Amino acid sequence: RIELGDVTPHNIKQLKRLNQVIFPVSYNDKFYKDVLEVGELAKLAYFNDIAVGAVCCRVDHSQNQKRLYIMTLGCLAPYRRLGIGTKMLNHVLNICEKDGTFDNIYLHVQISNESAIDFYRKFGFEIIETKKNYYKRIEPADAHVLQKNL
Amino acid sequence: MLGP
Ligand SMILES: CC(C)(COP(=O)(O)OP(=O)(O)OC[C@H]1O[C@@H](n2cnc3c(N)ncnc32)[C@H](O)[C@@H]1OP(=O)(O)O)[C@@H](O)C(=O)NCCC(=O)NCCS
Repeated sequence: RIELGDVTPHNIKQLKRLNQVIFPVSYNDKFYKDVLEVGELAKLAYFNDIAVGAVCCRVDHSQNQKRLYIMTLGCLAPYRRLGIGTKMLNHVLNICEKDGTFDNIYLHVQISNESAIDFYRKFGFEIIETKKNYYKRIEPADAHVLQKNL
Repeated sequence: MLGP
């Protein structure tokens, strides 16, 4: 019942709508312009042909490493615990497995996001750091950095 | 969740 699809100018508004509802932090027009330029690093998740989730990633060059950073990976609350998040994460893991040049995958979550910690830790991710005041106008502002070594 |  869950299918992933490409992010295009035809459905980019549906992606902005999902991110607005799922994530307390707002993203600028440049974030969404860049999402159309990353290819397989951005997908929509459909539950019975309804768009209910999305994943947006970018390549990062930090720590003298080639890393895949997950900017947003989310699902609408009533559709949670159905495997949508797993479908999106396995897609990113598969891309990295086939690419073979990424050293690690990493992301940021609020320290209060127990469901996100639980989800990522099931895939081999570890909390490698806790960054104080990472988020600016929301509480908690502190964020864990979750990373999976490849 | 990226913090922009
Ligand atoms: C984290 C998130 C994406 C998970 O999506 P999801 O579709 O519910 O995840 P899945 O259904 O694939 O869950 C897979 C496994 O992760 C773990 N998990 C996910 N949510 C959990 C929860 N709320 N409590 C305990 N474990 C959880 C479980 O092991 C689960 O397997 P199970 O359902 O067989 O027990 C979702 O909670 C969400 O959209 N959160 C809001 C945005 C966000 O915080 N994103 C994370 C930062 S990128």
